[PDB]
Amino acid sequence: QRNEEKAQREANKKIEKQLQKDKQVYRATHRLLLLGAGESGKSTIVKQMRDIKNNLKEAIETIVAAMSNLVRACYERSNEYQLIDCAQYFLGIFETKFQVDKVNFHMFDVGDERRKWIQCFNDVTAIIFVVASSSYNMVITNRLQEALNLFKSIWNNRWLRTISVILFLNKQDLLAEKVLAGKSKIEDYFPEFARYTTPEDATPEPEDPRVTRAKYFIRDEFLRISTASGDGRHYCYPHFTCAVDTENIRRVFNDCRDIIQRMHLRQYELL
Amino acid sequence: RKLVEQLKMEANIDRIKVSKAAADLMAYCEAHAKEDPLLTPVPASENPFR
Amino acid sequence: VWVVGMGIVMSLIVLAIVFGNVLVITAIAKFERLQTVTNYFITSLACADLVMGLAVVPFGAAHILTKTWTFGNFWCEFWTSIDVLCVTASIETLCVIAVDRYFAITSPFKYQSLLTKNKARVIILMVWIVSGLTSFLPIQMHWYRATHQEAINCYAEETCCDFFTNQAYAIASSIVSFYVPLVIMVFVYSRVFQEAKRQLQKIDKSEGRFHKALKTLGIIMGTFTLCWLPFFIVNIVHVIQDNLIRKEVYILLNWIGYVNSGFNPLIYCRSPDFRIAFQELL
Amino acid sequence: LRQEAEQLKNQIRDARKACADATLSQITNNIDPVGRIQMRTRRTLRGHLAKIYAMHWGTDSRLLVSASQDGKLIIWDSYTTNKVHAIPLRSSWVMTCAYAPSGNYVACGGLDNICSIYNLKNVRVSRELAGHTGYLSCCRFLDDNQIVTSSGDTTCALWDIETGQQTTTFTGHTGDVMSLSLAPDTRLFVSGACDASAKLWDVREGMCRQTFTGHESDINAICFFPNGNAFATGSDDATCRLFDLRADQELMTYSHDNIICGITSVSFSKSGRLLLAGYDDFNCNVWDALKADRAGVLAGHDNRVSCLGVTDDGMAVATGSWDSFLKIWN
Ligand SMILES: CN[C@@H]1CCc2c(ccc(O)c2O)[C@H]1O
Repeated sequence: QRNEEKAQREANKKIEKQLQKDKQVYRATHRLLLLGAGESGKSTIVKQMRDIKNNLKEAIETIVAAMSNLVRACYERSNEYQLIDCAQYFLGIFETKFQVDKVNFHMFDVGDERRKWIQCFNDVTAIIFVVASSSYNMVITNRLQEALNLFKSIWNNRWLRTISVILFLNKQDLLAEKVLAGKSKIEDYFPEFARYTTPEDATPEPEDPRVTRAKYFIRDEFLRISTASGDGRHYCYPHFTCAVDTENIRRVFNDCRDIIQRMHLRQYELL
Repeated sequence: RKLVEQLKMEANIDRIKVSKAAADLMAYCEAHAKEDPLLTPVPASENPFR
Repeated sequence: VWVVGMGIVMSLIVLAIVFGNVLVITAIAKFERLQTVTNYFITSLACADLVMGLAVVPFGAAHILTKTWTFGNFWCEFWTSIDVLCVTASIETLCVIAVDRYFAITSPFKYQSLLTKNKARVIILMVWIVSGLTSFLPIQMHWYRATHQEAINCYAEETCCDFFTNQAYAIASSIVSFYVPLVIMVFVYSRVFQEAKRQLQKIDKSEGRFHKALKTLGIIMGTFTLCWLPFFIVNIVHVIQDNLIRKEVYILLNWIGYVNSGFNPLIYCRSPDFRIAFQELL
Repeated sequence: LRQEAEQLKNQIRDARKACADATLSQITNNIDPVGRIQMRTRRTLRGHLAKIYAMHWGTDSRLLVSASQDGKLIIWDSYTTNKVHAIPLRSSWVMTCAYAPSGNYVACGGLDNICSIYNLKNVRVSRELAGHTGYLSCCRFLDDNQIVTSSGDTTCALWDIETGQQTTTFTGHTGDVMSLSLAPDTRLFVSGACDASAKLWDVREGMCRQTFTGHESDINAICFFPNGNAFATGSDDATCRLFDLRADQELMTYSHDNIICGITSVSFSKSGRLLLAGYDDFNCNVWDALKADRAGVLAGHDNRVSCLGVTDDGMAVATGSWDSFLKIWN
């Protein structure tokens, strides 16, 4: 039947035109994955990059239940405890689409231990790994050590052999507060800090020397895993973002631009 | 807990020796080998893809 | 017994150019994993190199060795047109590849939207059309023919086909073929080197305490410049001053420019994917 | 406490060892080898944007459906290299797709926990099955209204499309379920989890009848022998194993010292003589089910393969790799 063939050809042509438009749209927009420990304040960066009262009260109930499991008199004792809980100061994949100037971006927010879905993400330009820099003292192996192990697992992946990592360190104010207080010193949990010293080249913000030493020690510990592996198609860009920093979006834009530039420069045998 | 009960339930299952199962599977494979376009190439004229 | 060695060398050069261009073209065409917007430009360069090596190199060798153009007067004009077209297409395709690299590095986000398969096809069609306009048109309708008493008899004669052109065409055609691509590619590679140096400085500043670009850019620019620039400066000079330039120097420089075409594939197809394709093919 | 379970497991292992009398290779060593097999790419299906994660042949052995990370679920007519329907997807990520034996419905679910089916007879969703936790791995159609889906929470579930709720739930896997296969009689189905354990379930009863844990790495593929009494599992480890249901233990192991990559899909032939298994090394291998000897290597894919499929008529086998291009291999 010639009519059936003609109809099938017309449908094929229409679908091909729609597919070409969709391919142009897909190539226009980049993709980023946001991986976090859950207690690393990944939501703060998500808000920074881009019923309610009952939910906030519900979170207080979880803290209240955790405090009892571990009221005003006992409230002070609960804060000193080290356990998985929400913030005490106040009391399902997600897709975020944002457009930096004249460019299209799209964020991936995954909602465990096996992480067998990591191989699915291979076309993303970068992985926005978010880790709390003030989580060294809290223990479950310390949470910071667990985050470092997860970063090592992601970095040394056969499937993710050409995906870079954008690294964020929230709770900088919290890190400074814990370092300056002196309780739970870095040397107590990280023996290398006693031998560690401030790097000769550094740009610290007008901050106490101890805070700078701690922050740079954490940054170097994270960067050692990245530098140990083979060079090329892998680069980590540490950042020291605060709890409230509106410049994070420009930082990730610059990091993605550098990722594309360095991929193209490693290609053509230039870099 | 319930794993013990699950294993106890799964234990009471009749078993067929490997020789009989292998012989039956080989007999099936030999019997149905004729109608296997992958095993025996099909004629080009009768091949739908060519 | 001295011409035979030159003939053997010319035959070897022609065979090498043909084999390299054919291998590059068949590697680009056969495997779909190698098809890319820039790889279309590489394919155009390889096709131009193949046409040049299969058309002008053996005929040029026959002209040089026998010192007599056996074929007719009309066919020699066609051969000269083919030569000019091939050279212009090759040089302008090198310029286009450099521009593609500049737009891929300097403007990364806009590079994907700027270049597409249709855009690459349009660019290749435009560059081949401009090469044809520069080569075939001024030759077939005899604008390039000289006006002085010299070589007018050569035009009339059938055996003689030595190149003799006006002071005008020898400058404009030379500019269009080489000088504009030279300036464009120099600016491109300066910008690319600056970007690479900036990136290396950033790597040193960030991941410190734990010259490839210069070498590769040197290879890419130096091969082209050393193999073509002297020929085109001689092209300008002999028209400006006919006393200095002899025929042998002209032919030698032109053939160095020719063998640049055979040198090109081994410097523009060094990617590991191309090596894997070559290994699989043979 | 756990001592009773350990004793039961030891007794099960002893019973399985006692049942084994002669190995499969010991009996099949006298059969003629299948011989060298050369398969050419009958057709190539291009134009698909991103890496394919799964595909499923039609019950008519002609049409097929493929899905990628681009969010496009495009239905292909394999005979004429023509795409009939292109279905945009609400969720960008798709880990599996299914084609109903009736052919009227096409299932498509992925990293989003919600599974959705489409009514082909434009295209629109019928009932987005959302009563699930975790991502999906593979889905199949028992009928036009009952669909069984895998899980990322180690809970294979059965669905009633009209009701929209889980009719029954299957539990017992330590790790996430990565693939499953259905029987010709649709009475029972098996599922290979990430805990290196393959379990056979009874659809009516809702409890695992047996459990096979001979592997060492995560199991990524499972399919039935055409007989229905034997299923072969392809694990992340290079070994591909063939199990039995009446013998209740492993029968054969397919492995070579040259291959060290993983396996992403396993599918039998029409007669079951050839076990076609994909690999992460950009190539698909063809094994002999009985003699356990490789009988050819299929290639032509730039990236790793992810899915396989053999038509009900057995005319040809299809492969969809990460290179965003399917291939039909008669
Ligand atoms: C006889 N050989 C020709 C003469 C002039 C000429 C060549 C190449 C490119 C040009 O733009 C030219 O003007 C040479 O190949």
